[PDB]
Amino acid sequence: LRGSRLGAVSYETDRNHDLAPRQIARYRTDNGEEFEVPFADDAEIPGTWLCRNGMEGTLIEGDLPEPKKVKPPRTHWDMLLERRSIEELEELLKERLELIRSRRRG
Amino acid sequence: FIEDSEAVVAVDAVSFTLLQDQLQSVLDTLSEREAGVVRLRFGLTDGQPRTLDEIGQVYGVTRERIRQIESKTMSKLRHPSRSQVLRDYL
Amino acid sequence: AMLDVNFFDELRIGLATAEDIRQWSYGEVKKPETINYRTLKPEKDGLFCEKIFGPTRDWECYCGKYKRVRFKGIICERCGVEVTRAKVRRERMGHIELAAPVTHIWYFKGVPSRLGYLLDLAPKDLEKIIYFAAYVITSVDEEMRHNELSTLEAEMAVERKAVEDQRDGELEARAQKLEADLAELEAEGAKADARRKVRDGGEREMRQIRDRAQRELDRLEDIWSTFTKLAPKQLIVDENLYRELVDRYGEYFTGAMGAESIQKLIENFDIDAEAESLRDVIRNGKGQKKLRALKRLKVVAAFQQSGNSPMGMVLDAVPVIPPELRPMVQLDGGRFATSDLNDLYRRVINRNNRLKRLIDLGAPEIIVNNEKRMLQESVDALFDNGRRGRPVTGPGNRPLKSLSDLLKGKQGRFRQNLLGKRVDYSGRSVIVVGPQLKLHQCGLPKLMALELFKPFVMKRLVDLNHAQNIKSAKRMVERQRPQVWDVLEEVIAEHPVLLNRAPTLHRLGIQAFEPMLVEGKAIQLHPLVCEAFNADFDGDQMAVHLPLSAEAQAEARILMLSSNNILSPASGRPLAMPRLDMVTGLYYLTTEVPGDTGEYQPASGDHPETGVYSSPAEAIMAADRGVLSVRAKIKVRLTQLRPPVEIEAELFGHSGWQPGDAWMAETTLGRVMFNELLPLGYPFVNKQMHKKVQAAIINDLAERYPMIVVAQTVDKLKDAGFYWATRSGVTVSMADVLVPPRKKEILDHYEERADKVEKQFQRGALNHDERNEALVEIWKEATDEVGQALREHYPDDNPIITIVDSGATGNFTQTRTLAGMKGLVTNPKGEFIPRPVKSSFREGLTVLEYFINTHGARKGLADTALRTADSGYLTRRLVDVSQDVIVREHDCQTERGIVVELAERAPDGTLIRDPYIETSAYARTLGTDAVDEAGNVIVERGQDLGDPEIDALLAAGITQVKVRSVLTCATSTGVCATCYGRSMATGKLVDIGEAVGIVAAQSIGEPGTQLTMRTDITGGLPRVQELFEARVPRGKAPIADVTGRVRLEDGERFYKITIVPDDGGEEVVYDKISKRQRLRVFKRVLSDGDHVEVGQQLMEGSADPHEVLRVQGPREVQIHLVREVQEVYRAQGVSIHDKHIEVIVRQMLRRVTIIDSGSTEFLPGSLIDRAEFEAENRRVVAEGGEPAAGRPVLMGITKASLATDSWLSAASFQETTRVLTDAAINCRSDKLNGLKENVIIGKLIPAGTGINRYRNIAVQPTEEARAAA
DNA sequence: TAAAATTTATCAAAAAGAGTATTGACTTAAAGTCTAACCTATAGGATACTTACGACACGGCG
DNA sequence: CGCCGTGTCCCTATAGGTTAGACTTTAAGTCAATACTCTTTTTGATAAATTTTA
Ligand SMILES: [Mg+2]
Ligand SMILES: [Zn+2]
Ligand SMILES: [Zn+2]
Repeated sequence: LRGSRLGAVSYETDRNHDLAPRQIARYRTDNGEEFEVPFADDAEIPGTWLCRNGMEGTLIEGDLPEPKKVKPPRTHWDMLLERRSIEELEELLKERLELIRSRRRG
Repeated sequence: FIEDSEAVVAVDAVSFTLLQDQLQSVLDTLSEREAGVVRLRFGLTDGQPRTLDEIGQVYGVTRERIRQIESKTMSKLRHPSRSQVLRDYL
Repeated sequence: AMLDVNFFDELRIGLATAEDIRQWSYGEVKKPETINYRTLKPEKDGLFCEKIFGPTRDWECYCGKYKRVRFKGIICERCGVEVTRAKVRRERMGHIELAAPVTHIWYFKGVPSRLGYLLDLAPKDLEKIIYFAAYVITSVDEEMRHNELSTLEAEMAVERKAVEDQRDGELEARAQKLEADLAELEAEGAKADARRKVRDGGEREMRQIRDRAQRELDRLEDIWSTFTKLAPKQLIVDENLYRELVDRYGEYFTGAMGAESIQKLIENFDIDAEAESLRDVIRNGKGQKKLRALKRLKVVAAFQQSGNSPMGMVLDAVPVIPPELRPMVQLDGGRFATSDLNDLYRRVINRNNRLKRLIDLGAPEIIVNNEKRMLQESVDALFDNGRRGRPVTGPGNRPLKSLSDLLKGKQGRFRQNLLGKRVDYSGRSVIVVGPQLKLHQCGLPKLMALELFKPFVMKRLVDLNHAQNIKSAKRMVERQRPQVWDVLEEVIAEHPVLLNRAPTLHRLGIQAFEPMLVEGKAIQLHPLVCEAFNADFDGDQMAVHLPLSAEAQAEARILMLSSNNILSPASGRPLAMPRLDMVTGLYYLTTEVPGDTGEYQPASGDHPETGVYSSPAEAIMAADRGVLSVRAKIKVRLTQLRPPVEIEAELFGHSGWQPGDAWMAETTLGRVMFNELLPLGYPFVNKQMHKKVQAAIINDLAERYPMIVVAQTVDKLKDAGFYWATRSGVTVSMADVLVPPRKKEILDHYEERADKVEKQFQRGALNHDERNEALVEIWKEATDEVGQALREHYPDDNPIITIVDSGATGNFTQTRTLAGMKGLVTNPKGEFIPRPVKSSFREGLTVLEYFINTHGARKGLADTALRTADSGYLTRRLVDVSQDVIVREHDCQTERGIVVELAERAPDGTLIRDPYIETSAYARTLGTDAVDEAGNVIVERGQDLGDPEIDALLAAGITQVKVRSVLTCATSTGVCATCYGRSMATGKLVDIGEAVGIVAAQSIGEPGTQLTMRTDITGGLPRVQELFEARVPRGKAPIADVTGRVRLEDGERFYKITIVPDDGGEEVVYDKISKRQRLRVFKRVLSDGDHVEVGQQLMEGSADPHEVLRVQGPREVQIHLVREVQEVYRAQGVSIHDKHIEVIVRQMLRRVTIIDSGSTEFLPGSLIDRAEFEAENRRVVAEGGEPAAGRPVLMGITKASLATDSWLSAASFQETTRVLTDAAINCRSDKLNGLKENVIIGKLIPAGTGINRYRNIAVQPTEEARAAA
């Protein structure tokens, strides 16, 4: 049988002289390791980047352009709070409170 | 038993190198303006295909003149003298 | 590395730390995604992500912004894929940051458990700790636990007293209920038992209730005893106890469960202190403790000396193999093809993701521990599938292919494609015989030389202006356009083509021929290389390769060209010798017929002699006319042939030079025509060219003349042989197969005896086996008699007997079976059928007789197949053992050496030549000199010792020469040259690059196959195998220990032999020697009171080389092994020179065993190389003197190979897992210096033209010719 | 033995397209963009069900 | 320290994202009229070396 990994091949000389000049950019990770990322000259350098370590790393250059935090994953508290009201959990809390403190005073 | 139908064909790569050489010589037969217009029009110098307006800008003429030089050069290369040499690669 | 060269000089294994892992990886895979389902492009942060692993398309990033070379080395700022070449996906790796630690499966479960020794725990115990089934205490203080104990035994007394308050509450309550039983039993009128059945019920209630109270009190006593005896670094079960212990004693200690706790254990493991304690134990301990310390001492110091900090066993961040090595090929049609490493990696990634999720949620300990267990299980599965449980399987219940199954067994790289490789510029075809080629030339079908040289012919017919460019040339060549052929001859001339056959049993399976374009489609092979290739023409096929580089074609033209490799590597006999048909031709050419046409008779008186001929030209003219037969005796007058030595010394004395001189000779015309083939310098022969005579002639002519003369002479002999084989009239017709007239009388005479034996059996005079034996012997006698009558019946010009007695082919037994009697035919089991067959194949057999013949022949065919299969194994082992015997120095300058028997003495007194001198004395270099009767020196030190000097020695009258050998060469790494003596292939001294170990292994294990068995001593190929394996002989027989007379006694149903010492004090007693054996016969049988040697063999049989080593030193065992193997090979009549067996035996006797450690580094029972042993003793005699006591050991070839230093070859041998893991544990460093480690990594092998004495030679035009230029 | 005649030299003129543009005009290729619309990722659903498919080496025993 | 056995090699509702589909711009392409001067071609139109004729 004849198969090939879906892809392509080029046949051109790998000229090592006449290329597009690069520009190495530093991206500090949360632990602080530095991972070089070569970029072209006329190229908008991003503030953040997924580094070689695999964790998000920000530019060594001072940018700090807002964390851009997302909404939290629905919690167990969220899934409980809808079906039940605060004051309604209040009476149950007092029942357990009196139970345990009756044990305490005993 | 799986032939990789993407591998270097050996003869294809060397043939492409020979084509590069022969085409370079033939284009060098063209005049300076002619060689420049062809190389830029087909991106033989950097891999970037320049178009008529860019070529007329870097030579400081109008794109109609560039297209005319283009047609003239193509017709000249169609001449069997410098054509039959490169026919086989196609 | 990332960038590689051919200067690789050290392959160093060693466990890898996760710190080294997250610095290998060029990214991190986190999603178990292979390729998008709809667009078929790799995913981001998946197992094929181009950002992590590099582009799938040459110089294109993912989103397509940068798509050309001019943008290289840069990273596109939006899709993040570094634009570069698309083979980095072969080499860039990933890693996986695990959420919890995990351990290996190789350094833990593989026997012996390296971790199990390391932390001092048994394997099964650890298999409960690293699969989350037992806690572990990591540290403890307990100082204040001493005082806290007192408080808690007080609280324990309080608790147990409350328990007893409950218990006497039970006593009191049931006592009241029991007096209620009294008051409702005695008061009432119930049955005396019934009224007390409630009594018994209450008392039983108190019995079981005090059982309750007692059992819980024992529980509390147990928990208290446990807290008092709480101690660290141990294995504990009953998680419930652990909970109660923690939540009441949360301070004072830390204890955890699983791979993180063991990480801490290794963290808190000090190899130093443990190692000192282990040294103390092995130094002062004894028995089992000392040995257990030894094995533990090994691995702990191994880690100490490697300084590798065993953390490599707890595998944190796990590295991901590059995508291309685990391809997702799409077979046309959309059917994708995984590699089964995709699936295992996906499993591990899924389980890690789910574990991370569960950890975030905070699932109960059950779920988190189960998922950690499943992570561990899947990591273990990926690094090896089938270990630590049943295999992880998939569709069709086929086990998967873990990384290990790619590097183990027979299908791993280390036992596969790193052995053999398909090669381009190659072809094969069926072969035919060409009796027109010269020895160097060969045929080559045109339709196979136009598709091997296609680049050469392409270039050439571009250079000659037949094509405008290369593409036109390719199309033209592919269409076989008329003028391609004319160029093809030009590109072929003087360009070798290696012609290999399979199996390549020995070194001459590959030879280089200059191709000669011939038509047809069958490779025309020269007929004189059929013996080397073992190539009949029943449809054999051969593979044509093609050397390319200047070095390769020079190699073929100089080293492997057929004309140069005439002689065999084993015994030096020629293999271009004219065989089969050519020998018959030359026989018929040189045989002499008395009473033939045109003889020389001196009869006179009436007419002259009519036998003289003035010249061989006149003789040929008279032969064309029907006067002279070619085989009549005549007197020619020769002027261009050298007379034999006697006639030269007669007619000319000293300096008869032939080209002008004339001399007469009474010979046949055939012999003159034959000696015209041989060169001028060679004397006249004048014999009858039996095959052995031609062997001797070519051997002499190759030992004294250059090689080109040998090749041309052999070619001439071939031509003459065929031309006169056609004329010999050797045909086969049934009128030409004559039966013996006296056969029926012989058969009746032996039939009467068979009848009588059968009658004596029928009357009960002898049992069933004895009559079979008698019939077997009678019919053997009948076979001998029929064969003898047949032999004396035939004439000499009978073609069948002419073919046989020529030595062309076939023994006499086949003639005996063609005409006469077939004889005895074997059982399927091996015995002889007592019938027996009494009809020749000319007379035609009857039905049953043919059936029995079928028994025999079918068993024979199956046995031959299996025997070939086994010969293969022996050759492989011998090559493994002797891969490192390569000639380094010109001269070791040693003086030791073996002695040679060399024509033992006759009883009457002469020098009868020892028959096996050509294998044991020739091609050797003397260390001493030959002097006799205080006379002059005869042969000086260091001479090749060929035939003329052996003749001189036997003429001067000596019998023993002390000659060098590869056994006592004093060079460090391999033999010197003068020890190896003459290279049997060249005829000159061996070179300084030869891989004589491989030549020896091939020459020993090549002539197997044709090695039969016999009718309980093993006597064939298995005997040789057990000799080289150094087994204890199947038929072990006793060997003496000291001289003196023998104490012989025949005990109860078997023997009793003892040796009387002459000073050996204690008598050595051999009691259990069976009655089935026989006593040794020599010179007479072993009689009582006979004086035995130090190592005389008691029983005729064979002895174990270990015992003869221990008794009679290394020399004796070397001689014993050489003699014993050559006894087998002489029995089959195969010529093998002893130096090959000596190379192998020298490889056997390298190491020594340590019985006393001295005080330096050497474990008792361990085996170490002799050179290292002596160097260590030289070092340690200083700095305080103590010797390590060493004893020589004899180990089999297999064991000898097992102790190779290089982990690479060691793993390539077998047991890959164990080799790699131990090499890793010890940070082994191979130096890439063998001829097997350097055939893997592709660099230049250190043998032949690879060593730096030859690979770095400088070639420059000489100043004189350069100036003339 | 010398002209009347049949073919190599030189321009005259036109031109002819090259050496060269321009300009305007028309075109389309694309392409940028707006809108439309159609997969695809994502989550959420209420009686009650509760454990599947021959040799080499170490440990026990004597 | 020897002897042995056995272990192991069905649906809805949200939301995003995707492409497809097509209109009003571009921006790049191709056509055609004139135009200007100029080396060279090309066919034309007169002079001079080789052959006919009396
Ligand atoms: Mg065959
Ligand atoms: Zn990109
Ligand atoms: Zn030596």
